[PDB]
Amino acid sequence: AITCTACTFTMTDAEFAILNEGVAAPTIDPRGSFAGLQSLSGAPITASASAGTTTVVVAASNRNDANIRTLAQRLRRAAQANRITFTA
Amino acid sequence: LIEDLGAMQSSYDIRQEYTTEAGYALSRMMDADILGLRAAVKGLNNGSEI
Amino acid sequence: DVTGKKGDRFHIPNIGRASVFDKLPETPVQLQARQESDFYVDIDKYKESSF
Amino acid sequence: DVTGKKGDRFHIPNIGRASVFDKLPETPVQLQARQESDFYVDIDKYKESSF
Amino acid sequence: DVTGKKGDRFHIPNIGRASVFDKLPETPVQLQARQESDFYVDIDKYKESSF
Amino acid sequence: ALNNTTYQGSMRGYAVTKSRLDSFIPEVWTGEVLRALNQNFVASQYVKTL
Repeated sequence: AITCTACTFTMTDAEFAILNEGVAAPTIDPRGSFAGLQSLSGAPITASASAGTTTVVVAASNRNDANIRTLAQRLRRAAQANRITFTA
Repeated sequence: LIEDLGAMQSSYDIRQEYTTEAGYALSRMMDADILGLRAAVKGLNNGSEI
Repeated sequence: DVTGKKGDRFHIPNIGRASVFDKLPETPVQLQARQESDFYVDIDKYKESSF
Repeated sequence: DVTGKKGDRFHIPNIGRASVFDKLPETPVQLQARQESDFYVDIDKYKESSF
Repeated sequence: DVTGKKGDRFHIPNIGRASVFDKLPETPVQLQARQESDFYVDIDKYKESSF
Repeated sequence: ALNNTTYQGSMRGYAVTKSRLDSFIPEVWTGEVLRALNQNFVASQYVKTL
């Protein structure tokens, strides 16, 4: 009965566009770093924009350990490759 | 185009997979273009459509 | 079989499908890159029968 | 064919099926033992026709 | 030196300090187990000088 | 039954289980790849090829 209730990451629009291959918040570019997550029910990763801030979360029924680990790994790799700071 | 960094860090032969997939995609494109002539057959209007 | 392999999780990357584009005169080719997924399998069942 | 045998009861033990249990951390294996029943058959019919 | 090694991240497990007990007569030994951390180092700097 | 609690046991302390060896158990990339299924490509054989 172990569940993950929140896996949320916060970014700015510029950095998200850098890591989404220049595509804006609402959709996920297939060539970007947010594509390839395993889909248990629909889109595993969703992104929203508000006041210049982009929120990237794992979907409600896709929050298994593998998706969380892959998202964290891809965020770290993209930040290091693109000289972005992954603050704790 | 395959970067040197990803090629040396990866434990797989990225170039071979990409080359094989490129060949497969080209064959698929040839056959899809051949099968797209059904539209031309439909456009003849000589009674070849059922 | 992974008898003797040191590890509990095993990964097998997925291979996608490439694109085909028209080659126009005096225009460079278009390079494709795909973000691939992976498959993972764990060692999670350890069963015993003893007497 | 017990024409050459001497007893009146004949016993055949039954064997059940073993169980499979998950081996949990820091827990000893569960030892399994079954108290089995036996199938016994008698020589109880002695029939005759006389004239 | 991981020039002949593949992967971006490299792991080095940490080893803790063990305890020494007295081994009293007619008393079994105390078994010890520790949850150890790990040290991860990433390959992240790619520098170039061209002419 | 082996449920008598009047005898002295021989296990004390903690055991080194595979949940305490988390930092020591790695993830393995065996070198095998999962490739998508190939389609049947028969279209250039039923046309007049020059």
